[PDB]
Amino acid sequence: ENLWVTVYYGVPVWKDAETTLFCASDAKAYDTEKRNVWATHCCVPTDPNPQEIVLENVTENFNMWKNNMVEQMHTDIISLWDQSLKPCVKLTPLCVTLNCTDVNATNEEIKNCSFNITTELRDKKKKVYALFYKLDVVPIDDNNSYRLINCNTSAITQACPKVSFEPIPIHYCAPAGFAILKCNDKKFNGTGPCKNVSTVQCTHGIKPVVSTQLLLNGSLAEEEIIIRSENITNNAKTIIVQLNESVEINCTRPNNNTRKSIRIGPGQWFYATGDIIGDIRQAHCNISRTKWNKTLQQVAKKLREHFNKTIIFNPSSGGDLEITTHSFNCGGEFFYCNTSELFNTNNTITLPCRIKQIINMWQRVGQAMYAPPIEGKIRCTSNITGLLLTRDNNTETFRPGGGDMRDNWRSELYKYKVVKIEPLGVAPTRCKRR
Amino acid sequence: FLGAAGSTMGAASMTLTVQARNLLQLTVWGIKQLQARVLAVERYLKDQQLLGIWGCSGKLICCTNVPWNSSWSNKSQDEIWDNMTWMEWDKEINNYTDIIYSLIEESQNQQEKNEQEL
Amino acid sequence: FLGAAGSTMGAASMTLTVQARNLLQLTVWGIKQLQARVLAVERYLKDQQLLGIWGCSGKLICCTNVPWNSSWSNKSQDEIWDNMTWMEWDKEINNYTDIIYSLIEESQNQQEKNEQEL
Amino acid sequence: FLGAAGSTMGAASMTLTVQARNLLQLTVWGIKQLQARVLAVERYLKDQQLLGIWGCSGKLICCTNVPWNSSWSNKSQDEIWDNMTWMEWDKEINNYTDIIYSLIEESQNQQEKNEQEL
Ligand SMILES: *[C@@H]1O[C@H](CO)[C@@H](O[C@@H]2O[C@H](CO)[C@@H](O[C@@H]3O[C@H](CO[C@H]4O[C@H](CO[C@H]5O[C@H](CO)[C@@H](O)[C@H](O)[C@@H]5O)[C@@H](O)[C@H](O)[C@@H]4O)[C@@H](O)[C@H](O[C@H]4O[C@H](CO)[C@@H](O)[C@H](O)[C@@H]4O[C@H]4O[C@H](CO)[C@@H](O)[C@H](O)[C@@H]4O)[C@@H]3O)[C@H](O)[C@H]2NC(C)=O)[C@H](O)[C@H]1NC(C)=O
Ligand SMILES: *[C@@H]1O[C@H](CO)[C@@H](O[C@@H]2O[C@H](CO)[C@@H](O[C@@H]3O[C@H](CO[C@H]4O[C@H](CO)[C@@H](O)[C@H](O)[C@@H]4O)[C@@H](O)[C@H](O)[C@@H]3O)[C@H](O)[C@H]2NC(C)=O)[C@H](O)[C@H]1NC(C)=O
Ligand SMILES: *[C@@H]1O[C@H](CO)[C@@H](O[C@@H]2O[C@H](CO)[C@@H](O[C@@H]3O[C@H](CO)[C@@H](O)[C@H](O)[C@@H]3O)[C@H](O)[C@H]2NC(C)=O)[C@H](O)[C@H]1NC(C)=O
Ligand SMILES: *[C@@H]1O[C@H](CO)[C@@H](O[C@@H]2O[C@H](CO)[C@@H](O[C@@H]3O[C@H](CO)[C@@H](O)[C@H](O)[C@@H]3O)[C@H](O)[C@H]2NC(C)=O)[C@H](O)[C@H]1NC(C)=O
Ligand SMILES: *[C@@H]1O[C@H](CO)[C@@H](O[C@@H]2O[C@H](CO)[C@@H](O)[C@H](O)[C@H]2NC(C)=O)[C@H](O)[C@H]1NC(C)=O
Ligand SMILES: *[C@@H]1O[C@H](CO)[C@@H](O[C@@H]2O[C@H](CO)[C@@H](O)[C@H](O)[C@H]2NC(C)=O)[C@H](O)[C@H]1NC(C)=O
Ligand SMILES: *[C@@H]1O[C@H](CO)[C@@H](O[C@@H]2O[C@H](CO)[C@@H](O)[C@H](O)[C@H]2NC(C)=O)[C@H](O)[C@H]1NC(C)=O
Ligand SMILES: *[C@@H]1O[C@H](CO)[C@@H](O[C@@H]2O[C@H](CO)[C@@H](O)[C@H](O)[C@H]2NC(C)=O)[C@H](O)[C@H]1NC(C)=O
Ligand SMILES: *[C@@H]1O[C@H](CO)[C@@H](O[C@@H]2O[C@H](CO)[C@@H](O)[C@H](O)[C@H]2NC(C)=O)[C@H](O)[C@H]1NC(C)=O
Ligand SMILES: *[C@@H]1O[C@H](CO)[C@@H](O[C@@H]2O[C@H](CO)[C@@H](O)[C@H](O)[C@H]2NC(C)=O)[C@H](O)[C@H]1NC(C)=O
Ligand SMILES: *[C@@H]1O[C@H](CO)[C@@H](O[C@@H]2O[C@H](CO)[C@@H](O)[C@H](O)[C@H]2NC(C)=O)[C@H](O)[C@H]1NC(C)=O
Ligand SMILES: *[C@@H]1O[C@H](CO)[C@@H](O[C@@H]2O[C@H](CO)[C@@H](O)[C@H](O)[C@H]2NC(C)=O)[C@H](O)[C@H]1NC(C)=O
Ligand SMILES: *[C@@H]1O[C@H](CO)[C@@H](O[C@@H]2O[C@H](CO)[C@@H](O)[C@H](O)[C@H]2NC(C)=O)[C@H](O)[C@H]1NC(C)=O
Ligand SMILES: *[C@@H]1O[C@H](CO)[C@@H](O[C@@H]2O[C@H](CO)[C@@H](O)[C@H](O)[C@H]2NC(C)=O)[C@H](O)[C@H]1NC(C)=O
Ligand SMILES: *[C@@H]1O[C@H](CO)[C@@H](O)[C@H](O)[C@H]1NC(C)=O
Ligand SMILES: *[C@@H]1O[C@H](CO)[C@@H](O)[C@H](O)[C@H]1NC(C)=O
Ligand SMILES: *[C@@H]1O[C@H](CO)[C@@H](O)[C@H](O)[C@H]1NC(C)=O
Ligand SMILES: *[C@@H]1O[C@H](CO)[C@@H](O)[C@H](O)[C@H]1NC(C)=O
Ligand SMILES: *[C@@H]1O[C@H](CO)[C@@H](O)[C@H](O)[C@H]1NC(C)=O
Repeated sequence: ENLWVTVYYGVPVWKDAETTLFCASDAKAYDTEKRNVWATHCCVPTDPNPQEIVLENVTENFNMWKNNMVEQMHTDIISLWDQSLKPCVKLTPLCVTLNCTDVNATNEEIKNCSFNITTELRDKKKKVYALFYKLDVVPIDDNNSYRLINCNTSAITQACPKVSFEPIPIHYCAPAGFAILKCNDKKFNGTGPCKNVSTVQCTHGIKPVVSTQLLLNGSLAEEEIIIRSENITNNAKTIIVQLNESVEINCTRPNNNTRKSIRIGPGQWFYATGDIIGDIRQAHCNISRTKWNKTLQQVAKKLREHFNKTIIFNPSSGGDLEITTHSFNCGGEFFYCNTSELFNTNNTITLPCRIKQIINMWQRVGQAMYAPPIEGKIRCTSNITGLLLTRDNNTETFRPGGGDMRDNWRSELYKYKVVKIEPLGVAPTRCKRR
Repeated sequence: FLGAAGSTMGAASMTLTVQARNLLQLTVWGIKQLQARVLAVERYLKDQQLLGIWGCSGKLICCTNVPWNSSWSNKSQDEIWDNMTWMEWDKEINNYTDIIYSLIEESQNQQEKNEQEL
Repeated sequence: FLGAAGSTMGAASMTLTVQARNLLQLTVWGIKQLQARVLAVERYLKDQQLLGIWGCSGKLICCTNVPWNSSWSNKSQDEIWDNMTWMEWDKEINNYTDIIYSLIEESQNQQEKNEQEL
Repeated sequence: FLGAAGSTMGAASMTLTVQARNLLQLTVWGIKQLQARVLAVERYLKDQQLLGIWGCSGKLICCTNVPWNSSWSNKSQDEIWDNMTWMEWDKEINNYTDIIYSLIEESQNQQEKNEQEL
């Protein structure tokens, strides 16, 4: 029992920690001409053969709701968008009274407007035309006098015409002294001890896909639909449902669009929607009815395990398109699709969609962005991998959620935790210094 | 790395070398990365300084003076170095770090260096 | 500094103190300089950490265990420390550095610390 | 900290632990603070490097070779370690620091390490 203090260094223990993770990208497939916003060309390539180490006999407690990786990812995404939009041309010179008539959507939603704009020499103005979607144009008068929708609240910035916003899976890696732990429990919900925990050099890549009511292009649950909620009895919480099978969604912009490049100053270019070629058609999304119903039958079945009540689904209740519709980006275009036929035979469900160009991202009102037109037609294929639901008796009512973008990454980052290494400690020995 | 995290503290001593070894644009993103480099260095040095003052600078395992208390641990060495793991040990002895470090740092540095000069 | 760079490796062992000693606005220009300072520190520390794990922390010349291979060198020590220079030596053993370092880090850290506690 | 700053140099040898121990947004305010942290690290390391080259890395008090000059000090150890304080001592030996450091670095480094290999 002649036990003396021994100092140990390199002791394999850790504590929960909040630190800064760094960007890593496995793909270096893209060049520097494509200019993807996530192609930072500042961040390190990943290790093509990363090492995952299983920690036997450990029981790490995970918590997706208090996870700080979600907030960090959120902040960095906002930052990258502002950094890439900042240097481009402002559209504040277009905040003028618009003279508008309808396009020949004749025998609706596209307006043909004229402007008086400043040319490179300040004493001269030119009369120009552009087409606009109704959602971006607000009547001023009872006469045909309109304004751009956000000129009465803030500046509008044009998105850079050469910057791509197509998601690239981004890996989040820890700095030296830190480690990322992950849970490998197939039935694991948002919180609790994980009996199978491994340590990784870093996370897999997560694509920064933006969506609202439906979660697109994410990962799947391995065995069953897993429903994760911070507080399952609190109707105000978002319920995140991860599917164990994907559903394909086919979206398109059937019109052949054109682009008009308009000078609005000395190197200040504006990209206007040009003429419409061919038929005027409505944008839409295609979801197979049978896959949709099968999926929803299983979602209710699993939800019933928590409520023991009849479960029904209803359409979104109201509010701005950003909340009431399935808002997503595809190909650089911004779609707002109706989901009333989903949340409510053997055909395909066709959802009408609306398109708008002036976007207030992440509820930051006053930071409006103008999305320039894309020429030609748009074809999108995406995977529905999950749902965001909220709740409103012997029957429970679920409705599409969304709005808060944090939930979209929380749904992927639930598997990871950040801890820091604390290599020093002491224990008794029979060895003393002398 | 951490392969022995759930293992016997004694056995885990064979990983101390790896556990120690891997400790080492003008944008917001860029400054955050520079901050990360700096804090990693500062954390490293604080541990090295402490090993330094304790007289354990050249060691991963350092035997010092100061006996064990029953108020710190009442277990035999047979549980401690055979049946218990480092995470579990840390769970119990975490409340005594501010006692033990101070006891080593003053007493075993000052008494020892004075005798060495003399 | 580097006066003996083209000289005999043996003779150059007498210049190690200088070679070791000289290792130590909100603008773009300013951040580049700060970044450079941090990186210099990291390089210094990495070498010190490695000497530390090898048990060579207090030495410029450190004798360790692990014998030489014929694949590493087929020259006698008489050629090596008399006619060869450090640049020439580096040219020959450059492809065995990872090998030698691994051999030292594990074998000579574990055998020595385990026996010292015992 | 500095409690013995005005006291006897000998007595102050018991306070070296604390004196040695407490040495460790994208705005201009933020960069200045980061620069300050980097400097503190650099200063710390320069002192450690010097103790290292002198063979004093593990010590707060390090006895070396090189006798004292009458040109450096003409006082006995009885005044120096009993009546004088560290501030007063620094006032007298301030002009000899470069001399002493140079002598130690070359002589006591290279002669000693060469003899040890041999
Ligand atoms: C969920 O995941 C899914 C699955 O990944 C995502 O779905 C993908 O989304 C992609 C982006 O929306 C989409 O990619 C576009 O596809 C268009 C049509 O594809 C046909 O033609 C390509 C030709 O490929 C070859 O040429 C390109 C040119 O760069 C090369 O890059 C390739 O390597 C090849 O050499 C075929 O490969 C396809 O099989 C089809 O036949 C393309 O036209 C489009 O390219 C243009 O836009 C790019 C945007 O970055 C740009 O980089 C590229 O250079 C092109 O733009 C130039 O040319 C046009 C021509 O008018 C010009 O106007 C521009 O100014 C510029 O000069 C993309 O390649 C994927 O096809 C799609 N996958 C599927 C199965 O549909 C889904 O988006 C994601 N969902 C969510 C919500 O995130
Ligand atoms: C949206 O509308 C656009 C404008 O009409 C469409 O572009 C047109 O697409 C047709 C496809 O048949 C092209 O016709 C072919 O042209 C090539 C020769 O092209 C080259 O020479 C022409 C001369 O004007 C030049 O304009 C082109 O840029 C090329 O240099 C012929 O060899 C073929 O036989 C055939 O005639 C049109 O030329 C093309 N017009 C333009 C201005 O590009 C666009 O395809 C439509 N998009 C969709 C999705 O429907
Ligand atoms: C998705 O598309 C559906 C229809 O396909 C939209 O539902 C329709 O919404 C309008 C809202 O004005 C309803 O009109 C109102 O109906 C009530 C009925 O009493 C009437 O009193 C009001 O004066 C007004 O006419 C319309 O009836 C309703 N259609 C159906 C079949 O219910 C839905 O709003 C679209 N959602 C999104 C997010 O775009
Ligand atoms: C939506 O989810 C489905 C099901 O996971 C996806 O289908 C799968 O897509 C991957 C793409 O890498 C296929 O992997 C590769 O397929 C090629 C085919 O020649 C094969 O040679 C490669 O070795 C590799 O297996 C995978 O097989 C395919 N699964 C099935 C059952 O076809 C679909 O792509 C997803 N859609 C979206 C928009 O992400
Ligand atoms: C615990 O999690 C680990 C992953 O960390 C699982 O190990 C993987 O198992 C699959 C099975 O095919 C192998 O292909 C992988 O190569 C294994 N990965 C590693 C890192 O070894 C393990 O099977 C899980 N165990 C349980 C009980 O779920
Ligand atoms: C622009 O404003 C004018 C009137 O302020 C709109 O009406 C036109 O007025 C001129 C006056 O000479 C008539 O010759 C045109 O025939 C009128 N147009 C129509 C359709 O009656 C004009 O429509 C407005 N619209 C645009 C896009 O310029
Ligand atoms: C700004 O737009 C207005 C229309 O909204 C232009 O006013 C018309 O200009 C034409 C030019 O000959 C006149 O014939 C019309 O009578 C004007 N309308 C009215 C109601 O008087 C105005 O000229 C444009 N400014 C510039 C610089 O083009
Ligand atoms: C300036 O913007 C504010 C909103 O910040 C406008 O107020 C609301 O605008 C919406 C747009 O559809 C209307 O539906 C609301 O009814 C408006 N509020 C009220 C109380 O009527 C405001 O009207 C905008 N200014 C102008 C001149 O349109
Ligand atoms: C998944 O959710 C279930 C609850 O539906 C968790 O079970 C525990 O339930 C009791 C009931 O009193 C709570 O007090 C516990 O706090 C719940 N556990 C947790 C971690 O909160 C189940 O444990 C959850 N998943 C995991 C991985 O444990
Ligand atoms: C979900 O949250 C609600 C409240 O947000 C919890 O239930 C209520 O908690 C408040 C706290 O002051 C009490 O005053 C109420 O009386 C509680 N409600 C009831 C019916 O007792 C609820 O327990 C949480 N549920 C889960 C699963 O975490
Ligand atoms: C979405 O688009 C894809 C691609 O065309 C459709 O996949 C095709 O489906 C038909 C149906 O029998 C198959 O014969 C084709 O071979 C499939 N093509 C490919 C490339 O797999 C998919 O069915 C569409 N989804 C919807 C809802 O219409
Ligand atoms: C997790 O605990 C198990 C059980 O103690 C460890 O398995 C033992 O490993 C030793 C190694 O010499 C064997 O002698 C025992 O016979 C094994 N026990 C059984 C029941 O097979 C396992 O190695 C531990 N893993 C970690 C990381 O500690
Ligand atoms: C470059 O090489 C020459 C000879 O190859 C070195 O000169 C020798 O220096 C030693 C010093 O004791 C003398 O004993 C030899 O006699 C000299 N050799 C000749 C041929 O004169 C010279 O010092 C070397 N310089 C460096 C930096 O290595
Ligand atoms: C300042 O100087 C005074 C005396 O000059 C110090 O006081 C002495 O403290 C020792 C402590 O053992 C006593 O034995 C002496 O008798 C004291 N001297 C007198 C005259 O009382 C005092 O401690 C010094 N303070 C510092 C910081 O050096
Ligand atoms: C999960 O996917 C598998 C795939 O075969 C399927 O058999 C299983 O029934 C699915 N479970 C749910 C709840 O969708
Ligand atoms: C959709 O909602 C309408 C509301 O009247 C209802 O009549 C219809 O049956 C619903 N469709 C489905 C598939 O539930
Ligand atoms: C144990 O802690 C008590 C607390 O007062 C202390 O007095 C005693 O000396 C300690 N024993 C050891 C071995 O440190
Ligand atoms: C020399 O290389 C051979 C090749 O495998 C190796 O087996 C042997 O142990 C090496 N000797 C030394 C000193 O490393
Ligand atoms: C004292 O200074 C003289 C000046 O030349 C020097 O020669 C002598 O060696 C020095 N003594 C010591 C102890 O360095």
